[PDB]
Amino acid sequence: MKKDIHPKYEEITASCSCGNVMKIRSTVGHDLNLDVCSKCHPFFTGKQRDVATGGRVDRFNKRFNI
Amino acid sequence: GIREKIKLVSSAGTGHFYTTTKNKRTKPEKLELKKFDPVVRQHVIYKEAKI
Amino acid sequence: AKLHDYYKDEVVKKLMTEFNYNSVMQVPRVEKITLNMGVGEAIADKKLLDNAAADLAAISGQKPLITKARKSVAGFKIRQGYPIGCKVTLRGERMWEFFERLITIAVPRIRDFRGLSAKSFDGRGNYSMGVREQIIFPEIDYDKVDRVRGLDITITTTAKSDEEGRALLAAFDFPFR
Amino acid sequence: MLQPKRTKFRKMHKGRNRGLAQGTDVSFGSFGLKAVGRGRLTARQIEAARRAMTRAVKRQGKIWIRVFPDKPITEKPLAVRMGKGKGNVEYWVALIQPGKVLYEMDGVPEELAREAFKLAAAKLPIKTTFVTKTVM
Amino acid sequence: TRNGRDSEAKRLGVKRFGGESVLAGSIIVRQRGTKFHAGANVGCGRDHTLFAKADGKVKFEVKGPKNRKFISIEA
Amino acid sequence: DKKSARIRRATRARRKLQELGATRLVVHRTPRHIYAQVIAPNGSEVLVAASTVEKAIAEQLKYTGNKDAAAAVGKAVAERALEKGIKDVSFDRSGFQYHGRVQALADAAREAGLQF
RNA sequence: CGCGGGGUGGAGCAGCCUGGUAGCUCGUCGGGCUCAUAACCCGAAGAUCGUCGGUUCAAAUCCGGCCCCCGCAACCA
RNA sequence: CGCGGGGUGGAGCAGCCUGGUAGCUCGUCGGGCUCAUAACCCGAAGAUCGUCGGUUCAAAUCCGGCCCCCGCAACCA
RNA sequence: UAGUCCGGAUUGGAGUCUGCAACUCGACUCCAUGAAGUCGGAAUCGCUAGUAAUCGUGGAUCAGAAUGCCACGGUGAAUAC
RNA sequence: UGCCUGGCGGCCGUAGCGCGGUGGUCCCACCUGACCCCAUGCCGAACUCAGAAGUGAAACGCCGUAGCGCCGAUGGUAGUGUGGGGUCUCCCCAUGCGAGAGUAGGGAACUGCCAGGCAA
RNA sequence: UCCUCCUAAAGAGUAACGGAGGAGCACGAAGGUUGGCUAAUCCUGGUCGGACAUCAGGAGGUUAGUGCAAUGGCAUAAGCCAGCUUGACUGCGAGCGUGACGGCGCGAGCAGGUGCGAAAGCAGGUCAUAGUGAUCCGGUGGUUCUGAAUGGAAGGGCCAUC
RNA sequence: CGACUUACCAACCCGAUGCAAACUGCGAAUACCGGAGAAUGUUAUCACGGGAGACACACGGCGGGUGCUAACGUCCGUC
Ligand SMILES: [Mg+2]
Ligand SMILES: [Mg+2]
Ligand SMILES: [Mg+2]
Ligand SMILES: [Mg+2]
Ligand SMILES: [Mg+2]
Ligand SMILES: [Mg+2]
Ligand SMILES: [Mg+2]
Ligand SMILES: [Mg+2]
Ligand SMILES: [Mg+2]
Ligand SMILES: [Mg+2]
Ligand SMILES: [Mg+2]
Ligand SMILES: [Mg+2]
Ligand SMILES: [Mg+2]
Ligand SMILES: [Mg+2]
Ligand SMILES: [Mg+2]
Ligand SMILES: [Mg+2]
Ligand SMILES: [Mg+2]
Ligand SMILES: [Mg+2]
Ligand SMILES: [Mg+2]
Ligand SMILES: [Mg+2]
Ligand SMILES: [Mg+2]
Ligand SMILES: [Mg+2]
Ligand SMILES: [Mg+2]
Ligand SMILES: [Mg+2]
Ligand SMILES: [Mg+2]
Ligand SMILES: [Mg+2]
Ligand SMILES: [Mg+2]
Ligand SMILES: [Mg+2]
Ligand SMILES: [Mg+2]
Ligand SMILES: [Mg+2]
Ligand SMILES: [Mg+2]
Ligand SMILES: [Mg+2]
Ligand SMILES: [Mg+2]
Ligand SMILES: [Mg+2]
Ligand SMILES: [Mg+2]
Ligand SMILES: [Mg+2]
Ligand SMILES: [Mg+2]
Ligand SMILES: [Mg+2]
Ligand SMILES: [Mg+2]
Ligand SMILES: [Mg+2]
Ligand SMILES: [Mg+2]
Ligand SMILES: [Mg+2]
Ligand SMILES: [Mg+2]
Ligand SMILES: [Mg+2]
Ligand SMILES: [Mg+2]
Ligand SMILES: [Mg+2]
Ligand SMILES: [Mg+2]
Ligand SMILES: [Mg+2]
Ligand SMILES: [Mg+2]
Ligand SMILES: [Mg+2]
Ligand SMILES: [Mg+2]
Ligand SMILES: [Mg+2]
Ligand SMILES: [Mg+2]
Ligand SMILES: [Mg+2]
Ligand SMILES: [Mg+2]
Ligand SMILES: [Mg+2]
Ligand SMILES: [Mg+2]
Ligand SMILES: [Mg+2]
Ligand SMILES: [Mg+2]
Ligand SMILES: [Mg+2]
Ligand SMILES: [Mg+2]
Ligand SMILES: [Mg+2]
Ligand SMILES: [Mg+2]
Ligand SMILES: [Mg+2]
Ligand SMILES: [Mg+2]
Ligand SMILES: [Mg+2]
Ligand SMILES: [Mg+2]
Ligand SMILES: [Mg+2]
Ligand SMILES: [Mg+2]
Ligand SMILES: [Mg+2]
Ligand SMILES: [Mg+2]
Ligand SMILES: [Mg+2]
Ligand SMILES: [Mg+2]
Ligand SMILES: [Mg+2]
Ligand SMILES: [Mg+2]
Ligand SMILES: [Mg+2]
Ligand SMILES: [Mg+2]
Ligand SMILES: [Mg+2]
Ligand SMILES: [Mg+2]
Ligand SMILES: [Mg+2]
Ligand SMILES: [Mg+2]
Ligand SMILES: [Mg+2]
Ligand SMILES: [Mg+2]
Ligand SMILES: [Mg+2]
Ligand SMILES: [Mg+2]
Ligand SMILES: [Mg+2]
Ligand SMILES: [Mg+2]
Ligand SMILES: [Mg+2]
Ligand SMILES: [Mg+2]
Ligand SMILES: [Mg+2]
Ligand SMILES: [Mg+2]
Ligand SMILES: [Mg+2]
Ligand SMILES: [Mg+2]
Ligand SMILES: [Mg+2]
Ligand SMILES: [Mg+2]
Ligand SMILES: [Mg+2]
Ligand SMILES: [Mg+2]
Ligand SMILES: [Mg+2]
Ligand SMILES: [Mg+2]
Ligand SMILES: [Mg+2]
Ligand SMILES: [Mg+2]
Ligand SMILES: [Mg+2]
Ligand SMILES: [Mg+2]
Ligand SMILES: [Mg+2]
Ligand SMILES: [Mg+2]
Ligand SMILES: [Mg+2]
Ligand SMILES: [Mg+2]
Ligand SMILES: [Mg+2]
Ligand SMILES: [Mg+2]
Ligand SMILES: [Mg+2]
Ligand SMILES: [Mg+2]
Ligand SMILES: [Mg+2]
Ligand SMILES: [Mg+2]
Ligand SMILES: [Mg+2]
Ligand SMILES: [Mg+2]
Ligand SMILES: [Mg+2]
Ligand SMILES: [Mg+2]
Ligand SMILES: [Mg+2]
Ligand SMILES: [Mg+2]
Ligand SMILES: [Mg+2]
Ligand SMILES: [Mg+2]
Ligand SMILES: [Mg+2]
Ligand SMILES: [Mg+2]
Ligand SMILES: [Mg+2]
Ligand SMILES: [Mg+2]
Ligand SMILES: [Mg+2]
Ligand SMILES: [Mg+2]
Ligand SMILES: [Mg+2]
Ligand SMILES: [Mg+2]
Ligand SMILES: [Mg+2]
Ligand SMILES: [Mg+2]
Ligand SMILES: [Mg+2]
Ligand SMILES: [Mg+2]
Ligand SMILES: [Mg+2]
Ligand SMILES: [Mg+2]
Ligand SMILES: [Mg+2]
Ligand SMILES: [Mg+2]
Ligand SMILES: [Mg+2]
Ligand SMILES: [Mg+2]
Ligand SMILES: [Mg+2]
Ligand SMILES: [Mg+2]
Ligand SMILES: [Mg+2]
Ligand SMILES: [Mg+2]
Ligand SMILES: [Mg+2]
Ligand SMILES: [Mg+2]
Ligand SMILES: [Mg+2]
Ligand SMILES: [Mg+2]
Ligand SMILES: [Mg+2]
Ligand SMILES: [Mg+2]
Ligand SMILES: [Mg+2]
Ligand SMILES: [Mg+2]
Ligand SMILES: [Mg+2]
Ligand SMILES: [Mg+2]
Ligand SMILES: [Mg+2]
Ligand SMILES: [Mg+2]
Repeated sequence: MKKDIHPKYEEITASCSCGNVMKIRSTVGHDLNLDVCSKCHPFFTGKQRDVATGGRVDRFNKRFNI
Repeated sequence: GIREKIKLVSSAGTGHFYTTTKNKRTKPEKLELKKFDPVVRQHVIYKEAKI
Repeated sequence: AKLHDYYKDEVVKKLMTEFNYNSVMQVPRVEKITLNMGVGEAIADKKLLDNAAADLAAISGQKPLITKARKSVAGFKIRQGYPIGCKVTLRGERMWEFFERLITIAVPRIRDFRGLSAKSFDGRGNYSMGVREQIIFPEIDYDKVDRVRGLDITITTTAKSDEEGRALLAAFDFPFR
Repeated sequence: MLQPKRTKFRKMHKGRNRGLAQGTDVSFGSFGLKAVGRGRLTARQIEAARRAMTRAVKRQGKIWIRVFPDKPITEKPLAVRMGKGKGNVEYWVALIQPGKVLYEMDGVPEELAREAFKLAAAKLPIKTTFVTKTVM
Repeated sequence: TRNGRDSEAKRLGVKRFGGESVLAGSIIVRQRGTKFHAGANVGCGRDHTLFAKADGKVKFEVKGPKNRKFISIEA
Repeated sequence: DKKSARIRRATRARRKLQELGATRLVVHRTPRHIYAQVIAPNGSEVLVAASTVEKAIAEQLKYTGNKDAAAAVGKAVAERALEKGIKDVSFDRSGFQYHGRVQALADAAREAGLQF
């Protein structure tokens, strides 16, 4: 790479609230803080909970119950 | 029209000169080419000047 | 860095069993990632480009190229050799470093996320993503930017069928629909 | 009335209608009206000869027109002297050498074909003849 | 008439034909673009005018990948 | 394809140099090995030729494909060229940028005695 | 062809020959006015001198160019 | 037939012969004032520019054909 | 001093009482939602003291359904040359 | 002698496309790497340098096939020089030349010097 | 008046109030040279972003581009890109083309002096073809030239130029 | 906002099929430039001098523009 023209591409430590510590290299500064990662994000459960929302007949039965 | 003509005069030597056209509106600064003076018999800084 | 070593050891060996490749070189490998940012609105304000260039320069490691307009057109009011967008064609070592930083931390930070498009292939294994916000990457400070601007990522491979090229990306634990 | 939809040049040289024709064999239809004589057919004549055919054979059958004008003929107005420019394009003509198939017909009887081509042949300046599609 | 204009003619063509003995500097072909190209001992001026660079006989050849006409001279 | 882009990148030198009618020193570079040959002004027949593929030169060197090897070829060619009677030549870089190995070959060819 | 004068808020003008403080009239928005409209009156919003260069404590100001600026008599290839 | 000039919201005119975002005065439409209508005050909509075409990155504006309109010529014997 | 902890519209969901019955077409509640609006063009309305202004409150009709109507009382002005 | 590579030509489609192959000991390629030489209007992609773990995938070379492109007679036709002629806008005749298109067919180039490896 | 195409009958030339278009310039980088590069237009995928701005791959291969008409020409690229620059240089010029003439044009090599390249080399403007006017008269700078008795001068001349 | 039907018009492509002064992936005859060789020709050729006339052409045959493939029309090439 052309030295001088690019910004400073330094190493830094990512540490989310879940506990997954993870060193990476990027133009940020000193340290990092994250919410979610590839692990801990609800996509494997998200698609299970999102798709199984519908159900109109049982909702009627839950009111009447007879 | 528009493009006038100028007299490129030498610096070091006799008052020998060249002549070229020049657009004065687009290029308001002056030329400073390095052309050959045949009286002195050498390449010299030829400055722009008016007729 | 780590994903290149992971690819060399774990992924190739996984892809060898799928399509019974005769050689190790037959496996599709990721050639380059081309981050593109057609700012466009630089016609009105000239600095708005230089704002985008700094944001790409922050997002990627390297500095971007200011791409000129190829032809003049009346639809957008642009002419030959006018700076309309910005780009980065990062590859090699910093590419694998960015590719981890994209899929591992940035892609999860996408707003209203669900599952990335499986259909999105060119018919030659070359994938592309379209990020709406710049804020999804952790490089940008929150009180610095002042525009709903984004980029598009464009993963180039040495595949031949999108069918073949899907498995490569799928082997990195890439989120598909 | 047949005419080229846009051309390169408005006015064309007179030229010389010479040699034999090229569109000689009956290609599309079963029958055909071949030009025996030499000449040049106007855009009006072709339409007039087509109308005479199409009306004879009724709704049935299928007709082709192998010839097309694509040659503008200029004419100088009345009470005008010579020179002062090439004249204005009045009508469009197709140059017809001997042997050229003009019209072709299909899906009709041989008895009723010839009578339909007589009615067209009457409209045209050039002397014509009937020709059948021979297999090779 | 709307038109009625023309330029003066330029006298372009092969001045010295194949086999003809030509002197060093003799113009062989005046033309616009390089229809003919410069071969052995033949030049090509700013006007694309092919001229003899040596005293000899003019030779027309048809060689090359794109099958172009070349003009050579052999003493 | 790369080769074809290198051929057309070279062609202007070759076609200009064959017109003049000069003895050209062609230098084909390769990741492994470097070649060099002095070709007659007609272009067909070769007068002198040497490379790192030749065992005579390969047996001496550490690795066949570097600046120190290119000098060993560049010396070897120019050493033969003077024995044959060649001296005034041209250098056809052959679509390779004049910088590293080819420069080391050229400078060695100059330092050996071959005049260009 | 010239020698001369002339050059500012949007614009017309001065002020420019005796360097230290760019005014002035129409385009400007809010008032007061009146059951109201016109007027009339009051205050606000805009150029550091067309523009670039030397010196000297201070330069629209002294001096040189430009874009250029109009005036002229002379210009009879 | 010949050479000038035209054709732009519903009306009459600018913008058109120097291609980049179409004004003016009326009328129409909405609301005011009035007992009501007019006048008057206050907003608003309304023209892809005769048409078929070319030139251009882009045409009301450039160029060509066709379709109307208006002026001038249409002469000597 | 922000379209704001201003406004509280609008929508989705979950309800509540009445009432044979609440979708056309009720009222209220909870939850999330958070529109226009930053004092209003020409105009123009009411008001001369417990009056204007502002904050509650009641009743009549009424199974349910007021921001209307009819009453009630709090703090409480300016100005009338 | 031969069989395989590379380099540089000659010759420019009978020589080029596609498809089907098969080759890695050298040769070639990608491949490895990025202080150094050098490189990017960003990027060791390119160009460049230092290498030897891998493969023959891609690219390249070689063999096979007419699906195309390409070459192409003989005969005829058109045209046309010269002297005639006619029913003269167009033809015709003697004699000389003689296409283009198509047709039978051909058809996966043929070689030159030079270098290297292997069977000799 | 000048350029391009056809008319123009396969060298050149060739008319008409015959058929169609252009020019009265532009550029200190749009010249030089060295080193690179390859296009149009579609297809599919991709944030805002849509037919089309920017990106990726695939398709086609010069339909592109060439400062301006038209013609001929260009991948060795004359195309588009960068790095230094000033050869858009003075004196010439073997030998040709084209003109009735005036004139116009092409030009290897030599002397002198540069530029670019590592060097072969290339460079006496621009891919070529229009962008232009003779003489007289007068102006401006230069000058081993002339100078009406002699010394100067004016005024002429020669060179550059308006 | 979810989407079906269709008396249908028809590119780029394909396989036929014409046309073209200003179209050409081809291509003659003659003419034309140069070379060599006979034969024949009153040097017929080229140069430089002294003289000039002429620069309104006409028709006919082949190639054309223009006109109506009209004109004893008009305007060019070649005899
Ligand atoms: Mg049509
Ligand atoms: Mg003809
Ligand atoms: Mg034909
Ligand atoms: Mg045919
Ligand atoms: Mg006329
Ligand atoms: Mg011409
Ligand atoms: Mg002519
Ligand atoms: Mg001779
Ligand atoms: Mg030259
Ligand atoms: Mg004068
Ligand atoms: Mg009107
Ligand atoms: Mg406008
Ligand atoms: Mg009005
Ligand atoms: Mg409006
Ligand atoms: Mg409308
Ligand atoms: Mg333009
Ligand atoms: Mg223009
Ligand atoms: Mg417009
Ligand atoms: Mg305008
Ligand atoms: Mg908000
Ligand atoms: Mg608001
Ligand atoms: Mg609410
Ligand atoms: Mg809120
Ligand atoms: Mg507020
Ligand atoms: Mg209020
Ligand atoms: Mg209030
Ligand atoms: Mg009031
Ligand atoms: Mg009131
Ligand atoms: Mg009272
Ligand atoms: Mg309240
Ligand atoms: Mg309350
Ligand atoms: Mg109440
Ligand atoms: Mg009650
Ligand atoms: Mg109430
Ligand atoms: Mg209330
Ligand atoms: Mg291909
Ligand atoms: Mg191939
Ligand atoms: Mg093996
Ligand atoms: Mg590499
Ligand atoms: Mg191995
Ligand atoms: Mg190996
Ligand atoms: Mg392979
Ligand atoms: Mg092969
Ligand atoms: Mg066969
Ligand atoms: Mg052949
Ligand atoms: Mg053929
Ligand atoms: Mg051939
Ligand atoms: Mg033959
Ligand atoms: Mg035979
Ligand atoms: Mg034959
Ligand atoms: Mg004949
Ligand atoms: Mg005859
Ligand atoms: Mg006879
Ligand atoms: Mg033959
Ligand atoms: Mg043949
Ligand atoms: Mg054939
Ligand atoms: Mg055919
Ligand atoms: Mg066949
Ligand atoms: Mg056979
Ligand atoms: Mg067979
Ligand atoms: Mg083949
Ligand atoms: Mg093959
Ligand atoms: Mg073979
Ligand atoms: Mg065979
Ligand atoms: Mg062959
Ligand atoms: Mg072979
Ligand atoms: Mg003339
Ligand atoms: Mg022609
Ligand atoms: Mg001609
Ligand atoms: Mg000719
Ligand atoms: Mg001829
Ligand atoms: Mg002549
Ligand atoms: Mg003549
Ligand atoms: Mg003429
Ligand atoms: Mg003109
Ligand atoms: Mg410079
Ligand atoms: Mg440049
Ligand atoms: Mg240049
Ligand atoms: Mg260099
Ligand atoms: Mg170059
Ligand atoms: Mg083109
Ligand atoms: Mg062209
Ligand atoms: Mg450039
Ligand atoms: Mg540059
Ligand atoms: Mg330097
Ligand atoms: Mg000199
Ligand atoms: Mg000379
Ligand atoms: Mg001599
Ligand atoms: Mg001479
Ligand atoms: Mg002459
Ligand atoms: Mg002369
Ligand atoms: Mg000239
Ligand atoms: Mg010239
Ligand atoms: Mg030279
Ligand atoms: Mg010489
Ligand atoms: Mg020298
Ligand atoms: Mg010196
Ligand atoms: Mg020197
Ligand atoms: Mg020097
Ligand atoms: Mg040097
Ligand atoms: Mg060196
Ligand atoms: Mg040196
Ligand atoms: Mg040199
Ligand atoms: Mg020269
Ligand atoms: Mg040049
Ligand atoms: Mg140029
Ligand atoms: Mg150039
Ligand atoms: Mg010029
Ligand atoms: Mg001119
Ligand atoms: Mg005079
Ligand atoms: Mg005179
Ligand atoms: Mg004087
Ligand atoms: Mg002097
Ligand atoms: Mg003097
Ligand atoms: Mg002298
Ligand atoms: Mg003197
Ligand atoms: Mg004297
Ligand atoms: Mg005296
Ligand atoms: Mg005296
Ligand atoms: Mg005296
Ligand atoms: Mg005297
Ligand atoms: Mg004097
Ligand atoms: Mg004088
Ligand atoms: Mg001189
Ligand atoms: Mg002198
Ligand atoms: Mg077709
Ligand atoms: Mg076909
Ligand atoms: Mg055919
Ligand atoms: Mg033709
Ligand atoms: Mg042509
Ligand atoms: Mg052609
Ligand atoms: Mg042929
Ligand atoms: Mg052929
Ligand atoms: Mg040919
Ligand atoms: Mg022949
Ligand atoms: Mg021939
Ligand atoms: Mg001869
Ligand atoms: Mg002869
Ligand atoms: Mg002879
Ligand atoms: Mg003899
Ligand atoms: Mg004799
Ligand atoms: Mg004799
Ligand atoms: Mg005489
Ligand atoms: Mg005479
Ligand atoms: Mg005459
Ligand atoms: Mg006469
Ligand atoms: Mg006369
Ligand atoms: Mg006459
Ligand atoms: Mg005559
Ligand atoms: Mg005749
Ligand atoms: Mg004839
Ligand atoms: Mg003939
Ligand atoms: Mg006649
Ligand atoms: Mg008679
Ligand atoms: Mg006559």
